[PDB]
Amino acid sequence: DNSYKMDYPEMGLCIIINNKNFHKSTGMTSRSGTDVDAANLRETFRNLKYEVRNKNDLTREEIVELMRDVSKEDHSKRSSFVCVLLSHGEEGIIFGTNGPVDLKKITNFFRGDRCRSLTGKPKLFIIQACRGTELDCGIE
Amino acid sequence: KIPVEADFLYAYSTAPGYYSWRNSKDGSWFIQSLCAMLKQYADKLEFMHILTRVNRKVATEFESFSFDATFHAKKQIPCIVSMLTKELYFY
Amino acid sequence: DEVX
Repeated sequence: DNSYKMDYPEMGLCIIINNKNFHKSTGMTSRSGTDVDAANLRETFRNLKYEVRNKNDLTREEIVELMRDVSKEDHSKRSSFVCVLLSHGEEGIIFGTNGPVDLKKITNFFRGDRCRSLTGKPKLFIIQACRGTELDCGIE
Repeated sequence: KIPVEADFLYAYSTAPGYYSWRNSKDGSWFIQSLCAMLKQYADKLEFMHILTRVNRKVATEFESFSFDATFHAKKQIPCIVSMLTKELYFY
Repeated sequence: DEVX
């Protein structure tokens, strides 16, 4: 056997965190078009038999809170876990509506000892956010 | 006994330290390319091969436009970080 | 086009 067992009762979860509107105090601009991404993703993963859950405009606390609760669920009848994060960000950090959350923190909720029901199962994190401020000038 | 960081896959929209492009009406370059490829190949290719297709799509078909010379005509290349232990197929 |  050299491929992940995908024959479990259900394909798995698919949490999509779509952040468009941020708090004035943060100084972060609205992410126009992100709804199209949230909508597109919802359909695709739906057609892949995943249990999609859309969460819009979550605060840094609500993000951790959600990830904490999702890890405490029973995934024994699930094949995988997909987590999509659409938001602003920097290297190792994604923005909640009121402040930054370091990826490492929410990622830990699913690593081995924390989420035993997903052990040996693929935990996929798809991330649409900036990772710095460099610009690629292309060539040819 | 396996590593605690094993079986993780981070599909980033852009390379380390770079900006990531999004379009006001079309959505983000990465996501729209991601979904396109999934629809067409989720039942033919292994995940890593699908993501590679996305890399090519985003890197080839997309280039930015702005009135600000600094942010004009810029490119993007997604980044795949895999710590998966096996191959992944959606069937 | 906008950045994230």
